[PDB]
Amino acid sequence: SNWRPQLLLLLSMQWSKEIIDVRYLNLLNLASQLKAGKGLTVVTAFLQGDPTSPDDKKKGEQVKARMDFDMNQVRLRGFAKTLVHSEDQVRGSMSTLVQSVGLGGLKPNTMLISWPVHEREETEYNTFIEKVHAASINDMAIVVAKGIIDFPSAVFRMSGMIDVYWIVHDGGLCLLMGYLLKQHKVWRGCKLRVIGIAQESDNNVKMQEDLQKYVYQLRIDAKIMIVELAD
Amino acid sequence: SNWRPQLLLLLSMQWSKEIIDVRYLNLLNLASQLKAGKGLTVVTAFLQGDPTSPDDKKKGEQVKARMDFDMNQVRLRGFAKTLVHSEDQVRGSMSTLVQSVGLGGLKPNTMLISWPVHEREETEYNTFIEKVHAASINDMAIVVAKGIIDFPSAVFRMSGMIDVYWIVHDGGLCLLMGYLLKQHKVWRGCKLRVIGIAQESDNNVKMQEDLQKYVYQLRIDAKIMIVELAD
Amino acid sequence: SKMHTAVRLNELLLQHSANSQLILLNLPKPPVHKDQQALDDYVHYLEVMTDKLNRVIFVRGTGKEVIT
Amino acid sequence: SKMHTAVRLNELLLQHSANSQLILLNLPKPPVHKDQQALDDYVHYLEVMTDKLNRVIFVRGTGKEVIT
Repeated sequence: SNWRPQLLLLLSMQWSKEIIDVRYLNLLNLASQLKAGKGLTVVTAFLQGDPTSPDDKKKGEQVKARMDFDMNQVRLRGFAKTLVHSEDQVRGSMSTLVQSVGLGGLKPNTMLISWPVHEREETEYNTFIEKVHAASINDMAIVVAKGIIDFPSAVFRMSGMIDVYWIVHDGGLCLLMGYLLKQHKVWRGCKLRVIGIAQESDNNVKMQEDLQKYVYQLRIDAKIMIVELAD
Repeated sequence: SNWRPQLLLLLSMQWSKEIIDVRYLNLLNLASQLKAGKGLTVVTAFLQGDPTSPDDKKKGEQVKARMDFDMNQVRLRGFAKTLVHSEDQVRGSMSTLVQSVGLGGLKPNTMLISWPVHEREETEYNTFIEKVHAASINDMAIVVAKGIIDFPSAVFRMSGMIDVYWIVHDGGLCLLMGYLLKQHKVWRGCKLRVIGIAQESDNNVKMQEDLQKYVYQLRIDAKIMIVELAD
Repeated sequence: SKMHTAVRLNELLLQHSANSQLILLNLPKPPVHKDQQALDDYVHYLEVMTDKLNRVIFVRGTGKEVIT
Repeated sequence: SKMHTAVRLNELLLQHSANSQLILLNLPKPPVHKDQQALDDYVHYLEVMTDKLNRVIFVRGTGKEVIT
């Protein structure tokens, strides 16, 4: 197996020639830190417009050309594509893209998206859960970055803790992601810590032992700590 | 250049486990005759359903498994994919598929579709022109088979004429398609004929000479015949 | 008129190719802005032009294909 | 109650990880049938759970990934 994330990014923000969106750049930075110059990441942007219009196709190529440049700046190897869709067709456009990506090539196995930007008002969220469902029904993991505006770019060298919270079932996936991040220089100065949350039935001692052995099986250097849920 | 068609088929008919649609099989046969065992053709079927539903995903895999089998039976090398879309999202789903096909691989340069099945009533046609627009805005040629129910399968050996009608501008593309078909055993016994349609200003003699030289430049064996439009 | 043209073309196609196994023709540029009437008339023009022909392939290139 | 759980988890996360550079957590299974209320409550539960944490990554696998 030796499963590693083959990333598909889905971007659904507005594009303007006057600004560059930092949340978007920071999501590319996070992808690049996960991949450490390896693999082929697909980055797709969804652009509202007329999908038969020459003007909107020209806009989509400009946005693709910006994505190619930005991916190269952050050393994220892969491909960029801009999809044009009608306003009322965004749902089918996003779902069909996740279905159709990788035809005749390596298929992504992990979707990377950002947490919705604005607070719930009574759309941006309706898109979000659509993306979550699309990942799972297409056999993809999903990774959601929350607080991406504050995530570090390549000029930073983080130190301190990366905490993975482990619960009754889960899997080793969270742990792997932390480990991959720690391989990049941005996070290399961080210590990795696995925090197990114990139920009222589990005894803290044997949960510590189990996670210690499991982490050792994964060949990941991490400190194990057990915390009790109830109070 | 040496341009040859790298095909994308779009199928939008209903699927049932009780019947096999002959128009669909005949479109695969036509693709296979154009490709003569070469290239990588993408065949996509659009299936109305819930794109987050496990049951509908299972249906889409069964339809994909049937397409893989049928493509192998007609010796059409390539890939099959089934897209699930909501009823009201078919337009974005089809447009997004044509935009997203070939990511990180060879991109199709020719779309192959069938003429709409039912007579105009006052949909099936609204899908059709959408497909035509999608081909051209994505820099694809489009090939539309009309009468596909009567097109031959591999058991037939056609003889007689394949006629290409050439008009004032056009290009050599029609002619190439006829030539490729004549390379397959199904059409090998046919003679290829180019019929030029002359305007009231063009003289028939010099149009014959021009087409004869052009056909010779293409290295295609075809008989040239000039017909006058007016009467 | 477009019908005059489609009908005359049908006359020619049948005169020279009624017994041909396959006819290939240019596909005209489709209509714009998805006017529902302009669609029905686009389809009708092509159906009239190809009336009684059993096997027809319409082709439209990008114009950028270089065959040679 | 779901709020009790989200609030208690927020208490733990802040107690042990308020000063951590990055926290990774499981993403719970999203709601079904796109009920508009069930969506707002799914998002709210996660916002309460992660209140005051600056950098959080939620992960949900297929369960079929084999890391070893």
